[PDB]
Amino acid sequence: MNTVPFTSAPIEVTIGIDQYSFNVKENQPFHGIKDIPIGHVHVIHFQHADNSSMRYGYWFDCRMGNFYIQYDPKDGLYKMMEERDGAKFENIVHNFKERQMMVSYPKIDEDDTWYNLTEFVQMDKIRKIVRKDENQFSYVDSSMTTVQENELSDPAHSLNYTVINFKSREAIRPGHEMEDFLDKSYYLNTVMLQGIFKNSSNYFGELQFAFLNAMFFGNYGSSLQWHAMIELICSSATVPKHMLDKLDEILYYQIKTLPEQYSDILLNERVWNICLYSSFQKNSLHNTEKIMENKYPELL
Amino acid sequence: GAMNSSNYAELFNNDIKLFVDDTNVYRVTVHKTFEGNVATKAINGCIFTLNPKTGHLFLKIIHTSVWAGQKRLSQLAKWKTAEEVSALVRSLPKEEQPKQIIVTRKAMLDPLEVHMLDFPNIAIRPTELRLPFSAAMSIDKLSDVVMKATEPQMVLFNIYDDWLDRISSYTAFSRLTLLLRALKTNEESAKMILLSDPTITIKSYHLWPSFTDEQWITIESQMRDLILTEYGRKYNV
Ligand SMILES: O=C(O)c1cc(-c2ccccc2)no1
Ligand SMILES: O=C(O)c1cc(-c2ccccc2)no1
Repeated sequence: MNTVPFTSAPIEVTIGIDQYSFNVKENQPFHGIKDIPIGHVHVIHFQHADNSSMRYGYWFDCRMGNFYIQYDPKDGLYKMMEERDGAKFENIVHNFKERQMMVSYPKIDEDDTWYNLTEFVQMDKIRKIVRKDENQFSYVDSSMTTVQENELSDPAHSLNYTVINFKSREAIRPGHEMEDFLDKSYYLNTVMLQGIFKNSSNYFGELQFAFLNAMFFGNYGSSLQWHAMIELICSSATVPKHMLDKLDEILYYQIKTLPEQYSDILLNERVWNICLYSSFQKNSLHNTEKIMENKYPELL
Repeated sequence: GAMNSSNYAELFNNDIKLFVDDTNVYRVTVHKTFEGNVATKAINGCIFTLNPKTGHLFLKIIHTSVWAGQKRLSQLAKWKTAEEVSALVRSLPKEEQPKQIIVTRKAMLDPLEVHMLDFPNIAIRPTELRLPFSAAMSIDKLSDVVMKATEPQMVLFNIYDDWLDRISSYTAFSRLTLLLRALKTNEESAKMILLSDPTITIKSYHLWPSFTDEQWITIESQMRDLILTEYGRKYNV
Protein backbone atom coordinates (compact mmCIF):
# COMPACT_ATOMS: atom_id res chain seq x y z
CA MET A 1 0.00 0.00 0.00
CA ASN A 2 1.17 3.54 -0.88
CA THR A 3 0.65 7.05 0.43
CA VAL A 4 0.02 10.54 -1.12
CA PRO A 5 1.10 12.94 1.66
CA PHE A 6 0.07 16.63 1.78
CA THR A 7 2.39 19.42 3.02
CA SER A 8 -0.80 21.12 4.49
CA ALA A 9 -4.49 22.08 3.83
CA PRO A 10 -4.67 25.90 3.91
CA ILE A 11 -8.10 26.24 2.27
CA GLU A 12 -11.32 24.38 2.93
CA VAL A 13 -11.85 21.75 0.26
CA THR A 14 -13.75 18.57 -0.57
CA ILE A 15 -11.14 15.95 -1.47
CA GLY A 16 -11.94 12.92 -3.57
CA ILE A 17 -9.89 9.77 -3.86
CA ASP A 18 -11.36 7.47 -6.51
CA GLN A 19 -15.08 7.04 -5.66
CA TYR A 20 -14.64 8.28 -2.05
CA SER A 21 -14.77 11.86 -0.80
CA PHE A 22 -14.36 13.80 2.41
CA ASN A 23 -14.32 17.39 3.59
CA VAL A 24 -11.25 19.17 5.00
CA LYS A 25 -11.67 22.39 6.94
CA GLU A 26 -9.65 25.59 6.45
CA ASN A 27 -6.24 25.03 8.11
CA GLN A 28 -7.26 21.63 9.52
CA PRO A 29 -4.31 19.27 10.44
CA PHE A 30 -4.74 17.08 7.35
CA HIS A 31 -1.62 15.49 5.89
CA GLY A 32 -2.84 13.09 3.25
CA ILE A 33 -4.19 9.69 2.25
CA LYS A 34 -2.69 6.31 3.17
CA ASP A 35 -3.36 2.60 2.38
CA ILE A 36 -3.92 3.30 -1.33
CA PRO A 37 -4.23 -0.07 -3.10
CA ILE A 38 -1.35 -0.95 -5.35
CA GLY A 39 -2.24 -2.29 -8.79
CA HIS A 40 -4.71 0.30 -10.03
CA VAL A 41 -4.53 3.80 -11.34
CA HIS A 42 -6.08 6.34 -9.00
CA VAL A 43 -7.43 9.87 -9.11
CA ILE A 44 -7.22 12.48 -6.35
CA HIS A 45 -9.60 15.35 -6.95
CA PHE A 46 -10.62 18.63 -5.43
CA GLN A 47 -13.49 21.07 -5.16
CA HIS A 48 -12.87 24.21 -3.15
CA ALA A 49 -15.42 25.06 -0.47
CA ASP A 50 -15.37 28.78 -1.19
CA ASN A 51 -15.52 28.36 -4.98
CA SER A 52 -17.02 25.21 -6.46
CA SER A 53 -15.92 26.48 -9.89
CA MET A 54 -13.24 24.27 -11.35
CA ARG A 55 -13.29 20.76 -10.05
CA TYR A 56 -9.75 19.56 -10.79
CA GLY A 57 -7.53 16.59 -10.01
CA TYR A 58 -4.69 14.24 -10.83
CA TRP A 59 -4.49 10.75 -12.22
CA PHE A 60 -1.53 8.77 -10.89
CA ASP A 61 -0.08 5.33 -10.18
CA CYS A 62 1.90 4.89 -6.96
CA ARG A 63 4.10 2.35 -8.73
CA MET A 64 5.61 5.14 -10.85
CA GLY A 65 6.95 7.48 -8.18
CA ASN A 66 6.47 9.10 -4.82
CA PHE A 67 3.87 11.89 -5.19
CA TYR A 68 2.96 14.53 -2.54
CA ILE A 69 0.45 17.44 -2.74
CA GLN A 70 1.14 21.12 -1.72
CA TYR A 71 -1.19 24.16 -1.92
CA ASP A 72 0.15 26.92 -4.25
CA PRO A 73 -1.20 30.26 -2.98
CA LYS A 74 -0.23 32.03 -6.20
CA ASP A 75 -2.09 29.78 -8.60
CA GLY A 76 -4.76 29.02 -6.00
CA LEU A 77 -4.81 25.25 -6.19
CA TYR A 78 -3.56 22.01 -4.69
CA LYS A 79 -0.70 20.76 -6.89
CA MET A 80 0.68 17.25 -7.25
CA MET A 81 4.48 17.06 -7.10
CA GLU A 82 6.96 14.14 -7.35
CA GLU A 83 9.64 13.82 -4.54
CA ARG A 84 12.97 12.44 -5.98
CA ASP A 85 14.50 12.12 -2.46
CA GLY A 86 13.24 8.73 -1.31
CA ALA A 87 14.56 8.90 2.30
CA LYS A 88 13.06 12.38 2.88
CA PHE A 89 9.69 11.11 1.57
CA GLU A 90 9.61 8.11 3.99
CA ASN A 91 10.75 10.30 6.92
CA ILE A 92 7.98 12.96 6.47
CA VAL A 93 5.36 10.21 5.77
CA HIS A 94 6.34 8.22 8.89
CA ASN A 95 6.14 11.36 11.10
CA PHE A 96 2.55 11.94 9.72
CA LYS A 97 1.54 8.23 9.95
CA GLU A 98 2.72 8.16 13.60
CA ARG A 99 0.65 11.27 14.50
CA GLN A 100 -2.33 9.84 12.62
CA MET A 101 -2.72 12.86 10.36
CA MET A 102 -3.79 10.84 7.27
CA VAL A 103 -7.13 9.37 6.22
CA SER A 104 -7.18 5.73 5.20
CA TYR A 105 -8.34 4.72 1.72
CA PRO A 106 -11.58 3.13 2.85
CA LYS A 107 -11.83 -0.02 0.74
CA ILE A 108 -14.23 -2.76 1.83
CA ASP A 109 -12.77 -6.22 1.22
CA GLU A 110 -15.79 -7.54 -0.72
CA ASP A 111 -15.68 -4.49 -2.96
CA ASP A 112 -14.42 -4.66 -6.53
CA THR A 113 -15.99 -1.32 -7.61
CA TRP A 114 -12.78 0.52 -8.47
CA TYR A 115 -11.27 -2.41 -10.35
CA ASN A 116 -14.54 -2.76 -12.27
CA LEU A 117 -14.41 0.91 -13.26
CA THR A 118 -10.69 0.94 -14.22
CA GLU A 119 -10.11 -2.60 -15.53
CA PHE A 120 -8.71 -1.35 -18.87
CA VAL A 121 -7.31 2.02 -17.75
CA GLN A 122 -3.50 2.30 -17.74
CA MET A 123 -1.37 5.33 -16.88
CA ASP A 124 0.59 5.15 -20.12
CA LYS A 125 -2.62 5.60 -22.10
CA ILE A 126 -3.83 8.44 -19.83
CA ARG A 127 -0.58 10.31 -20.50
CA LYS A 128 -1.22 10.21 -24.26
CA ILE A 129 -4.72 11.66 -23.87
CA VAL A 130 -3.43 14.29 -21.39
CA ARG A 131 -0.09 15.60 -22.72
CA LYS A 132 2.37 16.89 -20.06
CA ASP A 133 5.42 14.70 -20.57
CA GLU A 134 7.50 16.15 -17.70
CA ASN A 135 5.16 14.70 -15.04
CA GLN A 136 4.31 11.04 -14.28
CA PHE A 137 0.76 12.07 -13.25
CA SER A 138 -1.94 13.83 -15.27
CA TYR A 139 -4.01 16.92 -14.45
CA VAL A 140 -7.65 17.12 -15.55
CA ASP A 141 -10.31 19.70 -14.74
CA SER A 142 -13.95 20.54 -15.41
CA SER A 143 -13.37 23.05 -18.19
CA MET A 144 -10.74 21.32 -20.33
CA THR A 145 -11.92 20.87 -23.89
CA THR A 146 -11.31 17.94 -26.20
CA VAL A 147 -9.51 17.94 -29.55
CA GLN A 148 -12.85 17.34 -31.30
CA GLU A 149 -14.43 20.20 -29.34
CA ASN A 150 -11.55 22.48 -30.42
CA GLU A 151 -12.06 21.66 -34.11
CA LEU A 152 -15.75 22.67 -33.96
CA SER A 153 -8.72 26.78 -27.71
CA ASP A 154 -5.28 26.29 -26.13
CA PRO A 155 -4.02 22.94 -27.51
CA ALA A 156 -1.59 22.35 -24.63
CA HIS A 157 -4.50 22.08 -22.16
CA SER A 158 -6.72 19.72 -24.16
CA LEU A 159 -8.01 16.16 -23.85
CA ASN A 160 -6.71 14.24 -26.88
CA TYR A 161 -9.46 11.66 -27.04
CA THR A 162 -9.77 9.71 -30.30
CA VAL A 163 -12.08 11.66 -32.61
CA ILE A 164 -15.32 9.82 -33.48
CA ASN A 165 -17.65 11.41 -36.03
CA PHE A 166 -20.36 9.39 -37.73
CA LYS A 167 -20.69 11.83 -40.68
CA SER A 168 -17.03 12.01 -41.68
CA ARG A 169 -15.01 10.49 -44.49
CA GLU A 170 -13.18 8.38 -41.91
CA ALA A 171 -16.46 6.69 -40.95
CA ILE A 172 -17.91 6.19 -44.46
CA ARG A 173 -16.23 4.37 -47.32
CA PRO A 174 -16.89 5.93 -50.73
CA GLY A 175 -19.37 3.65 -52.44
CA HIS A 176 -20.62 2.22 -49.14
CA GLU A 177 -22.53 5.28 -47.92
CA MET A 178 -25.82 3.66 -46.84
CA GLU A 179 -24.15 0.50 -45.61
CA ASP A 180 -21.54 2.27 -43.48
CA PHE A 181 -23.93 4.88 -42.07
CA LEU A 182 -26.61 2.39 -41.01
CA ASP A 183 -24.14 -0.34 -39.89
CA LYS A 184 -21.03 1.12 -38.26
CA SER A 185 -19.11 -2.21 -38.21
CA TYR A 186 -16.49 -0.99 -40.72
CA TYR A 187 -15.77 2.08 -38.63
CA LEU A 188 -15.65 0.12 -35.37
CA ASN A 189 -13.66 -2.95 -36.45
CA THR A 190 -11.34 -1.78 -39.26
CA VAL A 191 -10.85 1.94 -38.63
CA MET A 192 -10.99 2.12 -34.85
CA LEU A 193 -10.09 -1.32 -33.45
CA GLN A 194 -7.64 -2.65 -36.05
CA GLY A 195 -6.35 0.76 -37.13
CA ILE A 196 -6.21 3.15 -34.20
CA PHE A 197 -6.71 1.37 -30.86
CA LYS A 198 -5.09 -1.91 -32.01
CA ASN A 199 -7.30 -3.94 -29.62
CA SER A 200 -10.52 -3.77 -27.62
CA SER A 201 -8.69 -3.31 -24.31
CA ASN A 202 -7.29 0.06 -25.39
CA TYR A 203 -10.76 1.06 -26.69
CA PHE A 204 -12.41 0.16 -23.39
CA GLY A 205 -9.67 1.92 -21.45
CA GLU A 206 -10.41 5.20 -23.21
CA LEU A 207 -14.18 4.68 -22.76
CA GLN A 208 -13.68 4.07 -19.01
CA PHE A 209 -11.36 7.09 -18.64
CA ALA A 210 -13.87 9.31 -20.44
CA PHE A 211 -16.65 8.21 -18.10
CA LEU A 212 -14.58 8.80 -14.98
CA ASN A 213 -13.59 12.31 -16.11
CA ALA A 214 -17.24 13.13 -16.83
CA MET A 215 -18.31 11.84 -13.42
CA PHE A 216 -15.51 13.19 -11.23
CA PHE A 217 -15.01 16.62 -12.93
CA GLY A 218 -18.28 17.24 -14.74
CA ASN A 219 -16.20 17.46 -17.90
CA TYR A 220 -18.68 17.80 -20.76
CA GLY A 221 -16.41 16.74 -23.66
CA SER A 222 -15.56 13.59 -21.73
CA SER A 223 -19.25 12.79 -21.45
CA LEU A 224 -19.63 13.28 -25.20
CA GLN A 225 -16.74 10.85 -25.84
CA TRP A 226 -18.12 8.20 -23.46
CA HIS A 227 -21.50 8.28 -25.22
CA ALA A 228 -19.91 8.23 -28.71
CA MET A 229 -17.85 5.14 -27.90
CA ILE A 230 -20.94 3.32 -26.59
CA GLU A 231 -23.01 4.33 -29.60
CA LEU A 232 -20.31 3.19 -32.03
CA ILE A 233 -20.44 -0.37 -30.63
CA CYS A 234 -24.22 -0.50 -30.29
CA SER A 235 -24.72 0.79 -33.86
CA SER A 236 -22.54 -2.00 -35.31
CA ALA A 237 -24.11 -5.24 -36.51
CA THR A 238 -20.84 -7.19 -36.25
CA VAL A 239 -19.06 -7.05 -32.88
CA PRO A 240 -16.99 -9.85 -31.31
CA LYS A 241 -19.03 -11.64 -28.65
CA HIS A 242 -16.41 -11.11 -25.97
CA MET A 243 -16.58 -7.35 -26.52
CA LEU A 244 -20.35 -7.25 -26.15
CA ASP A 245 -20.21 -9.22 -22.92
CA LYS A 246 -17.43 -7.06 -21.55
CA LEU A 247 -19.24 -3.82 -22.53
CA ASP A 248 -22.32 -4.98 -20.59
CA GLU A 249 -20.15 -5.43 -17.49
CA ILE A 250 -18.37 -2.10 -18.01
CA LEU A 251 -21.57 -0.10 -18.37
CA TYR A 252 -23.34 -1.91 -15.52
CA TYR A 253 -20.73 -0.78 -12.99
CA GLN A 254 -20.66 2.76 -14.44
CA ILE A 255 -24.43 3.08 -14.13
CA LYS A 256 -24.25 1.51 -10.65
CA THR A 257 -21.71 4.08 -9.44
CA LEU A 258 -23.27 7.21 -10.98
CA PRO A 259 -24.79 9.58 -8.41
CA GLU A 260 -28.54 9.29 -8.74
CA GLN A 261 -28.91 13.07 -8.60
CA TYR A 262 -26.40 13.68 -11.44
CA SER A 263 -28.32 11.58 -13.98
CA ASP A 264 -30.07 14.52 -15.67
CA ILE A 265 -26.67 15.88 -16.73
CA LEU A 266 -24.53 12.73 -17.15
CA LEU A 267 -26.83 10.53 -19.30
CA ASN A 268 -27.95 11.31 -22.87
CA GLU A 269 -31.54 10.14 -23.36
CA ARG A 270 -31.24 9.80 -27.14
CA VAL A 271 -28.12 7.66 -26.99
CA TRP A 272 -29.35 5.37 -24.22
CA ASN A 273 -32.83 4.80 -25.65
CA ILE A 274 -31.31 4.12 -29.07
CA CYS A 275 -28.67 1.77 -27.67
CA LEU A 276 -30.98 -0.20 -25.39
CA TYR A 277 -34.11 -0.35 -27.54
CA SER A 278 -33.39 0.30 -31.25
CA SER A 279 -29.76 -0.62 -32.03
CA PHE A 280 -28.30 -3.83 -33.43
CA GLN A 281 -27.17 -4.63 -29.91
CA LYS A 282 -30.48 -3.82 -28.17
CA ASN A 283 -30.65 -7.40 -26.81
CA SER A 284 -26.93 -7.82 -26.01
CA LEU A 285 -26.71 -5.66 -22.89
CA HIS A 286 -28.92 -7.50 -20.44
CA ASN A 287 -27.26 -6.40 -17.20
CA THR A 288 -27.04 -2.74 -18.23
CA GLU A 289 -30.62 -2.71 -19.46
CA LYS A 290 -31.85 -4.17 -16.17
CA ILE A 291 -30.03 -1.67 -13.95
CA MET A 292 -30.98 1.25 -16.22
CA GLU A 293 -34.68 0.32 -16.13
CA ASN A 294 -34.71 -0.14 -12.34
CA LYS A 295 -32.59 2.91 -11.46
CA TYR A 296 -33.40 5.53 -14.14
CA PRO A 297 -36.77 4.54 -15.67
CA GLU A 298 -37.64 8.20 -16.31
CA LEU A 299 -34.79 8.61 -18.79
CA LEU A 300 -36.35 5.84 -20.86
CA GLY B 1 -30.19 26.13 -41.98
CA ALA B 2 -33.86 25.83 -42.94
CA MET B 3 -35.49 27.78 -45.78
CA ASN B 4 -38.84 29.55 -45.30
CA SER B 5 -40.91 32.64 -46.19
CA SER B 6 -38.62 35.16 -44.47
CA ASN B 7 -35.71 34.34 -46.82
CA TYR B 8 -37.83 33.57 -49.92
CA ALA B 9 -36.09 35.96 -52.31
CA GLU B 10 -32.92 33.99 -51.65
CA LEU B 11 -34.19 31.40 -54.14
CA PHE B 12 -33.76 33.89 -56.99
CA ASN B 13 -30.34 35.37 -56.18
CA ASN B 14 -27.21 34.43 -58.16
CA ASP B 15 -25.95 31.56 -55.96
CA ILE B 16 -26.67 28.31 -57.79
CA LYS B 17 -29.10 26.13 -55.86
CA LEU B 18 -31.22 23.04 -56.46
CA PHE B 19 -34.44 21.75 -54.90
CA VAL B 20 -34.55 17.94 -54.56
CA ASP B 21 -37.94 16.22 -54.13
CA ASP B 22 -37.95 12.44 -53.59
CA THR B 23 -41.70 11.93 -53.27
CA ASN B 24 -42.06 10.16 -56.64
CA VAL B 25 -38.93 7.97 -56.48
CA TYR B 26 -40.57 4.82 -55.04
CA ARG B 27 -44.09 4.43 -56.41
CA VAL B 28 -46.37 1.42 -55.92
CA THR B 29 -49.84 0.11 -56.52
CA VAL B 30 -51.36 -1.99 -53.72
CA HIS B 31 -53.47 -5.04 -54.62
CA LYS B 32 -54.91 -8.28 -53.29
CA THR B 33 -53.26 -11.64 -54.04
CA PHE B 34 -55.01 -14.85 -55.04
CA GLU B 35 -54.70 -16.06 -51.43
CA GLY B 36 -56.33 -12.83 -50.18
CA ASN B 37 -53.13 -11.23 -48.87
CA VAL B 38 -51.96 -7.80 -50.07
CA ALA B 39 -48.96 -7.14 -52.29
CA THR B 40 -47.26 -4.13 -53.83
CA LYS B 41 -46.20 -3.70 -57.45
CA ALA B 42 -43.68 -0.96 -58.11
CA ILE B 43 -43.99 1.40 -61.08
CA ASN B 44 -41.38 3.70 -62.59
CA GLY B 45 -40.54 6.80 -60.55
CA CYS B 46 -38.41 9.89 -60.80
CA ILE B 47 -36.20 12.29 -58.85
CA PHE B 48 -37.29 15.96 -59.26
CA THR B 49 -34.16 18.17 -59.09
CA LEU B 50 -34.95 21.79 -59.97
CA ASN B 51 -33.00 25.08 -60.28
CA PRO B 52 -35.64 27.67 -59.24
CA LYS B 53 -33.79 30.55 -60.84
CA THR B 54 -33.37 29.09 -64.36
CA GLY B 55 -36.15 26.49 -64.52
CA HIS B 56 -33.72 23.72 -65.37
CA LEU B 57 -35.16 20.37 -64.27
CA PHE B 58 -32.93 17.31 -64.04
CA LEU B 59 -35.50 14.48 -64.12
CA LYS B 60 -33.77 11.20 -63.25
CA ILE B 61 -36.12 8.36 -64.15
CA ILE B 62 -36.05 5.52 -61.59
CA HIS B 63 -36.80 2.27 -63.38
CA THR B 64 -38.46 -0.52 -61.40
CA SER B 65 -35.45 -2.76 -61.97
CA VAL B 66 -33.52 -0.80 -59.35
CA TRP B 67 -35.78 -2.34 -56.70
CA ALA B 68 -35.37 -5.96 -57.78
CA GLY B 69 -34.37 -8.16 -54.89
CA GLN B 70 -33.86 -5.25 -52.53
CA LYS B 71 -35.27 -4.90 -49.01
CA ARG B 72 -36.66 -1.92 -47.07
CA LEU B 73 -37.46 -0.05 -50.25
CA SER B 74 -38.78 3.14 -48.67
CA GLN B 75 -35.44 3.56 -46.85
CA LEU B 76 -33.41 2.51 -49.88
CA ALA B 77 -35.21 5.10 -52.03
CA LYS B 78 -33.84 7.94 -49.96
CA TRP B 79 -30.27 6.65 -50.31
CA LYS B 80 -30.73 6.01 -54.05
CA THR B 81 -31.97 9.60 -54.40
CA ALA B 82 -28.92 10.90 -52.56
CA GLU B 83 -26.63 8.68 -54.65
CA GLU B 84 -28.12 10.04 -57.88
CA VAL B 85 -28.02 13.70 -56.79
CA SER B 86 -24.38 13.27 -55.77
CA ALA B 87 -23.62 11.71 -59.17
CA LEU B 88 -25.33 14.63 -60.93
CA VAL B 89 -23.28 17.20 -58.99
CA ARG B 90 -20.03 15.34 -59.80
CA SER B 91 -21.03 15.28 -63.50
CA LEU B 92 -21.45 19.04 -63.65
CA PRO B 93 -18.52 21.39 -64.29
CA LYS B 94 -17.30 23.13 -61.15
CA GLU B 95 -18.78 26.47 -62.11
CA GLU B 96 -22.22 24.83 -62.50
CA GLN B 97 -22.22 22.89 -59.25
CA PRO B 98 -24.73 24.17 -56.67
CA LYS B 99 -23.73 26.04 -53.54
CA GLN B 100 -26.87 24.77 -51.74
CA ILE B 101 -29.19 21.79 -52.15
CA ILE B 102 -32.62 22.23 -50.52
CA VAL B 103 -34.52 18.98 -49.80
CA THR B 104 -38.30 19.09 -49.59
CA ARG B 105 -38.44 16.35 -46.91
CA LYS B 106 -36.22 16.27 -43.83
CA ALA B 107 -35.67 12.52 -44.10
CA MET B 108 -33.40 13.28 -47.10
CA LEU B 109 -30.94 15.35 -45.04
CA ASP B 110 -28.71 12.61 -43.63
CA PRO B 111 -28.57 10.48 -46.80
CA LEU B 112 -27.62 13.52 -48.90
CA GLU B 113 -25.13 14.82 -46.30
CA VAL B 114 -23.38 11.45 -46.22
CA HIS B 115 -23.22 11.15 -50.02
CA MET B 116 -21.86 14.73 -50.29
CA LEU B 117 -19.07 14.53 -47.67
CA ASP B 118 -16.59 15.17 -50.52
CA PHE B 119 -18.29 18.59 -51.04
CA PRO B 120 -18.07 20.19 -47.59
CA ASN B 121 -18.80 23.64 -49.04
CA ILE B 122 -22.20 22.61 -50.51
CA ALA B 123 -24.83 23.33 -47.88
CA ILE B 124 -27.61 20.75 -47.49
CA ARG B 125 -30.75 22.41 -46.11
CA PRO B 126 -34.39 21.65 -45.31
CA THR B 127 -37.24 24.04 -46.07
CA GLU B 128 -40.38 25.15 -44.28
CA LEU B 129 -42.14 25.68 -47.61
CA ARG B 130 -44.69 22.96 -48.42
CA LEU B 131 -43.90 22.64 -52.07
CA PRO B 132 -46.26 20.75 -54.38
CA PHE B 133 -43.53 19.02 -56.34
CA SER B 134 -45.23 15.61 -55.92
CA ALA B 135 -47.65 16.77 -58.61
CA ALA B 136 -44.89 16.77 -61.26
CA MET B 137 -46.26 13.47 -62.49
CA SER B 138 -49.49 15.30 -63.36
CA ILE B 139 -47.61 17.15 -66.14
CA ASP B 140 -48.46 14.92 -69.08
CA LYS B 141 -45.10 15.03 -70.85
CA LEU B 142 -43.20 14.25 -67.61
CA SER B 143 -45.50 11.35 -66.74
CA ASP B 144 -45.19 9.99 -70.30
CA VAL B 145 -41.37 9.86 -70.31
CA VAL B 146 -41.29 8.20 -66.87
CA MET B 147 -43.82 5.51 -67.71
CA LYS B 148 -42.32 4.69 -71.12
CA ALA B 149 -38.80 4.21 -69.71
CA THR B 150 -37.40 0.70 -70.04
CA GLU B 151 -34.05 1.51 -68.32
CA PRO B 152 -32.62 4.25 -66.06
CA GLN B 153 -32.52 7.57 -67.90
CA MET B 154 -31.90 11.25 -67.22
CA VAL B 155 -34.09 13.74 -69.11
CA LEU B 156 -33.62 17.51 -69.07
CA PHE B 157 -36.46 20.00 -69.16
CA ASN B 158 -37.06 23.68 -68.58
CA ILE B 159 -40.11 23.69 -66.34
CA TYR B 160 -40.79 27.38 -67.06
CA ASP B 161 -41.00 26.92 -70.85
CA ASP B 162 -40.15 30.40 -72.23
CA TRP B 163 -41.69 32.40 -69.38
CA LEU B 164 -38.42 34.02 -68.30
CA ASP B 165 -38.42 35.99 -71.55
CA ARG B 166 -41.35 37.94 -70.08
CA ILE B 167 -41.40 37.52 -66.25
CA SER B 168 -38.89 37.29 -63.40
CA SER B 169 -37.87 33.97 -61.82
CA TYR B 170 -39.75 34.97 -58.66
CA THR B 171 -42.97 35.25 -60.68
CA ALA B 172 -42.24 32.10 -62.69
CA PHE B 173 -41.71 30.01 -59.54
CA SER B 174 -44.88 31.45 -58.04
CA ARG B 175 -46.81 30.47 -61.19
CA LEU B 176 -45.31 26.98 -61.15
CA THR B 177 -46.18 26.40 -57.50
CA LEU B 178 -49.74 27.61 -58.07
CA LEU B 179 -50.17 25.30 -61.07
CA LEU B 180 -48.70 22.32 -59.24
CA ARG B 181 -50.77 22.99 -56.12
CA ALA B 182 -53.93 23.06 -58.29
CA LEU B 183 -52.96 19.81 -60.03
CA LYS B 184 -52.31 18.24 -56.61
CA THR B 185 -55.68 19.39 -55.22
CA ASN B 186 -57.97 18.53 -58.19
CA GLU B 187 -56.04 17.15 -61.12
CA GLU B 188 -58.93 16.70 -63.54
CA SER B 189 -60.28 20.21 -62.98
CA ALA B 190 -56.82 21.76 -63.28
CA LYS B 191 -56.11 20.04 -66.60
CA MET B 192 -59.54 21.11 -67.83
CA ILE B 193 -58.62 24.71 -67.01
CA LEU B 194 -55.30 24.37 -68.82
CA LEU B 195 -56.60 22.58 -71.92
CA SER B 196 -60.24 23.67 -72.34
CA ASP B 197 -59.53 26.19 -75.11
CA PRO B 198 -58.34 24.07 -78.07
CA THR B 199 -56.96 27.11 -79.92
CA ILE B 200 -54.23 27.56 -77.28
CA THR B 201 -51.83 24.64 -77.62
CA ILE B 202 -48.66 23.26 -76.05
CA LYS B 203 -45.62 23.73 -78.27
CA SER B 204 -43.75 20.52 -79.11
CA TYR B 205 -40.77 21.78 -77.06
CA HIS B 206 -42.85 23.02 -74.07
CA LEU B 207 -44.68 21.54 -71.09
CA TRP B 208 -47.47 24.09 -70.67
CA PRO B 209 -49.78 25.96 -73.11
CA SER B 210 -48.75 29.11 -75.01
CA PHE B 211 -50.85 31.58 -73.04
CA THR B 212 -50.49 35.28 -73.57
CA ASP B 213 -49.78 37.53 -70.59
CA GLU B 214 -53.47 38.36 -70.13
CA GLN B 215 -54.50 34.71 -70.54
CA TRP B 216 -52.04 33.70 -67.82
CA ILE B 217 -53.78 36.16 -65.48
CA THR B 218 -57.11 34.47 -66.24
CA ILE B 219 -55.65 30.97 -65.82
CA GLU B 220 -53.98 31.90 -62.53
CA SER B 221 -57.28 33.29 -61.25
CA GLN B 222 -59.08 30.09 -62.28
CA MET B 223 -56.45 28.05 -60.45
CA ARG B 224 -56.82 30.09 -57.26
CA ASP B 225 -60.60 29.65 -57.50
CA LEU B 226 -60.18 25.88 -57.90
CA ILE B 227 -58.02 25.71 -54.78
CA LEU B 228 -60.41 27.81 -52.73
CA THR B 229 -63.38 25.82 -54.06
CA GLU B 230 -61.67 22.60 -52.98
CA TYR B 231 -60.82 24.00 -49.56
CA GLY B 232 -64.49 24.88 -49.09
CA ARG B 233 -65.61 21.40 -50.13
CA LYS B 234 -63.05 19.82 -47.81
CA TYR B 235 -63.86 21.76 -44.64
CA ASN B 236 -67.56 22.50 -45.39
CA VAL B 237 -67.04 26.27 -45.64
O1 LIG C 1 10.55 20.41 -1.23
C1 LIG C 1 9.48 20.83 -0.85
O2 LIG C 1 9.05 21.97 -0.95
C2 LIG C 1 8.52 19.86 -0.20
C3 LIG C 1 8.48 18.50 -0.06
C4 LIG C 1 7.28 18.27 0.70
C5 LIG C 1 6.63 17.11 1.14
C6 LIG C 1 5.75 17.30 2.15
C7 LIG C 1 5.10 16.25 2.74
C8 LIG C 1 5.35 14.98 2.27
C9 LIG C 1 6.20 14.75 1.24
C10 LIG C 1 6.84 15.80 0.64
N1 LIG C 1 6.70 19.43 0.93
O3 LIG C 1 7.44 20.37 0.39
O1 LIG D 1 12.90 17.16 6.02
C1 LIG D 1 12.62 16.14 6.53
O2 LIG D 1 13.20 15.07 6.47
C2 LIG D 1 11.36 16.26 7.33
C3 LIG D 1 10.64 17.30 7.67
C4 LIG D 1 9.61 16.75 8.47
C5 LIG D 1 8.58 17.37 9.09
C6 LIG D 1 7.52 16.65 9.39
C7 LIG D 1 6.49 17.21 10.05
C8 LIG D 1 6.50 18.51 10.40
C9 LIG D 1 7.59 19.23 10.09
C10 LIG D 1 8.65 18.65 9.43
N1 LIG D 1 9.75 15.51 8.57
O3 LIG D 1 10.80 15.23 7.87
